[PDB]
Amino acid sequence: RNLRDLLAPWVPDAPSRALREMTLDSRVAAAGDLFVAVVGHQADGRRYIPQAIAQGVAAIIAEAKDEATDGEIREMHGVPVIYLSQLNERLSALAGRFYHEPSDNLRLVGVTGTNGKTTTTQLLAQWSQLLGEISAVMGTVGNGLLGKVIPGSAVDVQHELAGLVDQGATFCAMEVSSHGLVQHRVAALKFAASVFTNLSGDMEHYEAAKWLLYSEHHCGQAIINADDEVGRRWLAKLPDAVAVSMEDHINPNCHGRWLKATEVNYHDSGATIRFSSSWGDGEIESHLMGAFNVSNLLLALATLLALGYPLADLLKTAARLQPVCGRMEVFTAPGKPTVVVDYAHTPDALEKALQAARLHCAGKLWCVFGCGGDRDKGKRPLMGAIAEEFADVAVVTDDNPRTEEPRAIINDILAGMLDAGHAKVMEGRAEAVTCAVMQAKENDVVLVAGKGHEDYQIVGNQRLDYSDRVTVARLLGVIA
Ligand SMILES: c1cc(-c2noc(C3CCCCC3)n2)ccn1
Repeated sequence: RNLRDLLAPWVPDAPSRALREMTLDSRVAAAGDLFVAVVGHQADGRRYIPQAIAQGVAAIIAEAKDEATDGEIREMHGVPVIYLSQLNERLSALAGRFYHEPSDNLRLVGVTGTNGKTTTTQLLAQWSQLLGEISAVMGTVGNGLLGKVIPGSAVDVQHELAGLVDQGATFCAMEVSSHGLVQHRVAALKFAASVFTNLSGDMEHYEAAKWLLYSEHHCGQAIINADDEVGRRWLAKLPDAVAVSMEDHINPNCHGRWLKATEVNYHDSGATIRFSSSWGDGEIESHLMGAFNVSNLLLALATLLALGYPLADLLKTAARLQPVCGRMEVFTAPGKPTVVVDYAHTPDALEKALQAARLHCAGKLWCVFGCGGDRDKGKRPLMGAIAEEFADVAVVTDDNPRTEEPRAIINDILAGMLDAGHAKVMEGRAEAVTCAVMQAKENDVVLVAGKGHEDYQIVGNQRLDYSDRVTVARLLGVIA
């Protein structure tokens, strides 16, 4: 790592200087480091150049705006200070070159959209690893090789992807936030593929701004959900993009690449997905629950087919795809009710989780849930009303009551129902889960909402050992 080589594409006469790490933060800038002095909202890092220098950085690259000409080389206290115009726009490319272009040294798939990025990225990482990749994720749950995810600037993005390349990753599925894209945080990444899940003359400006942004990126293969109105508008303008549909939105007149679910059977342990595609037809046994997870899986499949992974190998490994832990996570047992563990802890998330569960439910849908104590009370009646409408049996119990009188929380929930008398109340969460699971019929579905992956019940100040997954697994005669 050398200032001269680093800047060779832009500043021909930059001085030779060994460089350790690249940092935007003058406070951690250490001996031998490259300090990058950027102007943001309020903040001007050029202010902290003297401090960086005094802490012994080998060199500084700085915003040229109002101070200098693009590629102007100064020298302060023996330290080279090189000025660049539009540093925020160019920071991805600078960090890419610094970290040896990590997106050129693995297959990077970007996933964008309002919902399904976490699931779609986890399915991409899992499926590619089943076919022999060493796969990683970068996103909301964190960064890391599959199974070792550790819970943000253009520099941090390149540095983290370099770290994954260093650990042997050959494939990375990356959640791309709308805000990340607009702030040029992935501006110089070589995406092998770009996946659109869904969105939500204003619409004219919004679209113009996004089209310009994406015209500037290396998107690779575009994989677009054609069931989304905005998805279709972009497929209209991208003849090489892959159309993915589970609601009959493939227009065969276009002769583009396509993949569509022809029929879906939502059953007690998953979904049987029959599909047709320009690669061939097939049937997948998904162990994931709900319509949105069919969409997410079909997007992962279309992407991997577009990248050249053979259909027969993808079909052969589909049954090993797993849910995101505690996200619509199914537990089934010989002649026991189907039980789904989901983290849903808001009115909207509860409604979606119940609507998803219902598709798989031939009998009665049960909803076991509560609301957190010493937190906003507003959601309590709203989650009551949702459980009453979208389930057949509401079991209201405790969920981290903390210092709040547990029954007061249950009262607030019941107050949102038309017929509170129809709700089952049971305190002890473990007892309420047992009550549902032991009373439910064989073709009933019990949704245990609010905790998902969390392994604790906060009663008072005590963080007690408790897992919904473990309680459910133990009651069904299976292993969490
Ligand atoms: C050339 C290419 C592009 C482009 N390619 O794909 C995308 C998006 C599609 C949805 C998935 C996210 C990327 N935009 C835009 C303008 N000019």
